[PDB]
Amino acid sequence: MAAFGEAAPYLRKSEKERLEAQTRPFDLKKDVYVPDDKEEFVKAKILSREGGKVTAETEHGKTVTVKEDQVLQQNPPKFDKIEDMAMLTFLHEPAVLYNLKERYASWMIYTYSGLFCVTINPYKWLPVYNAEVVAAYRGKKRSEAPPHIFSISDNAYQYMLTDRENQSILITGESGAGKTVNTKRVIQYFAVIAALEDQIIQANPALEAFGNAKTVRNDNSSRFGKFIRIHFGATGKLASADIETYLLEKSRVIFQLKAERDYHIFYQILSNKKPELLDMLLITNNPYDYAFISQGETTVASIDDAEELMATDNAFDVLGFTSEEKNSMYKLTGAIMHFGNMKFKLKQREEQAEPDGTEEADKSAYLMGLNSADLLKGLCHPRVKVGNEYVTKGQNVQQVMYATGALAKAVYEKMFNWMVTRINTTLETKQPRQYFIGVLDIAGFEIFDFNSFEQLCINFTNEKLQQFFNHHMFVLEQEEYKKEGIIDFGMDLQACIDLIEKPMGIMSILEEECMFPKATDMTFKAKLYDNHLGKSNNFQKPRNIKGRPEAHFALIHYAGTVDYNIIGWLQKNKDPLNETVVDLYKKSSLKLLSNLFAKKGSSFQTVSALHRENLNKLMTNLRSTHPHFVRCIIPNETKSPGVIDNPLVMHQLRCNGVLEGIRICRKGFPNRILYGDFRQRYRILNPAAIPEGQFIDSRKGAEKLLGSLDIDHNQYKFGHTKVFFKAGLLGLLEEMRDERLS
Repeated sequence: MAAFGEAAPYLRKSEKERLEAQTRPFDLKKDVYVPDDKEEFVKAKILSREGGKVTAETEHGKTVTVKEDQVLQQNPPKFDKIEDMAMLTFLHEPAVLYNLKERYASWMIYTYSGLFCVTINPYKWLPVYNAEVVAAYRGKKRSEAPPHIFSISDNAYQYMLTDRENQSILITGESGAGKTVNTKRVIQYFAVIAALEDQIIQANPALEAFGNAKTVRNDNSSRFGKFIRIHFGATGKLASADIETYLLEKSRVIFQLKAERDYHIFYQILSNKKPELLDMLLITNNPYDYAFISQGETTVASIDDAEELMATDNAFDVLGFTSEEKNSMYKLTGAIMHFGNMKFKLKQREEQAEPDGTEEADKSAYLMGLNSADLLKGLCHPRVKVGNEYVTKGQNVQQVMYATGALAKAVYEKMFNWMVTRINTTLETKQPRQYFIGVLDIAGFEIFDFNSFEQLCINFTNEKLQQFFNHHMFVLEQEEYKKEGIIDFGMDLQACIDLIEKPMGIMSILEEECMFPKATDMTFKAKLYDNHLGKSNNFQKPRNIKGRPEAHFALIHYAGTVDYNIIGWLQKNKDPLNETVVDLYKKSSLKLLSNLFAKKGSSFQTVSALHRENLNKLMTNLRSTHPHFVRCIIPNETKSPGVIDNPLVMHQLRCNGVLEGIRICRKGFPNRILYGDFRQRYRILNPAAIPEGQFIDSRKGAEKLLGSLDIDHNQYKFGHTKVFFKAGLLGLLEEMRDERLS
């Protein structure tokens, strides 16, 4: 209830709408949720029952009969527009969809979903998210207060003060869904409860240009992860902040799908916004011309390349660095551009690929600062150290193309991590930094028609994050159930990670598949079918519906059956770091001298391997903290009023992992009702001859109730402070109460 503190009347939701919503006529014995084909879930009344086929009639109008297995049970109106979706007793997937769109009808932005804080995105002015309601959530807990990320930010600040532990906040959401507004909203609150906002808001647009590419859904789709630690003092005083970004996608730099784009910086220099870079970097003004920028899409609607450069020259004109590095970063990007155009023609009667067309790598060697001939000799003949004395190997045209892609993706990710440290030099102030309450952002677990290894690099990452959620829910639910005296849920996800992380798993089979002499992608699919078809329950053959182009294997993740396309994984998996060219990178007079300054994988380290190590390092960074999840979704394509398209919310219900934490709590008892709360409301179900009165102790006052409800012992579990019930009983507490209220 959001009175007492000057907040908006919808966030109250009491004495005007809730007390009349707890009595509206919705006969659940004749009202169900029917599955639509377009909305996919919508409320319907039923005229009469027939058994398996029920004659449904929805609010939009169809008199057809629908199978009983297709329709689902409908939530009561007393739990319609439910506040905490763990308190609801009929917790279907339309129990989040329909409740989210009708809480959107009252424009309830935030919503408790158990540990999740689900956030729809309407667009208006918000009186609630400013100072006088910071006064209405300072110290206010989860249960009594209405939903708010200043409330869970003050819970993270609360256990930050009390538990003496690094608290963390893992925002899951995509760009364009107000994600910059979401992160600004998170970091706005810590300065208020303190007694570098403009550096975060200034630091973001160049970050958006170096690391936020285009997937099919999002025209500024996130690829990497953010991790903004707002460092504190000893007793909760805001000290500083640092960022350390994870999982910048290498294959995104090199290999671009035609419905996808690269990172924006190359397109900015290809834009004619600044001509001095075009004279400076020897660029032919054309994205179609370059081999890196022609495998994908040149440009799409709703984005402008000169606006992207307008972001980067604003962030580059003023920040902590000097003016020469503004030239240097562009030197490295246009230095990446001239790599791939080199032919590397095979010698006659040999295998060693000699560049004879040496005009474009000459332009590269002018752009970097490397020598012209030494770069070509180093790419052509990599010299390695054996025992004491160096020997050279040859190469063929294929391995030198993987070298000239691998050095580019490596120098781009190390340049971007370097830039994260350079922004970190600005963002860090000399206050004593202790016990961060840092907030991570990451790309969403995204399911396209072209799930590739790029998509696997998103999917297994968010898979492991969801694995941290399942254990983290299980320890808390275990804590309340051991307080009350009443298989792990992470195992429900573990098998999929068992299919992906463990050796003789799909990432491992993809890694070792490269090592063979003549192993193509068809041989790789033949090997996956050899090792896992029927051997593991997750792995299954891909059904193709509705004319997908091609699907090669399917993994039933927590979002369900997700196909994949093998073709081209062996080319994009490789990262052979050519060592002598890294030596020439050290020798060149540029930033790179500072950038690129039992062994493992000198010639065979793959994108899957560094994904595995960076994800494990993010995990051991995250297992040392304490999470507080935030979800954030876009309404539809238009920044719009209430025209929310239910396929998008039903898809991001499963892609954010919200429906998982919805269904994990259902396997225990989610119906968490207090004894006197069971007597003030549901003693009406089957009372004695005397009304309530408060003359029996509420544990025995509910034992008097359950001793006459005709409910068996296996349905409920009795405790000490509360009593719990299985999902599917607090609608049974009203079907006979409406017989009492008939």
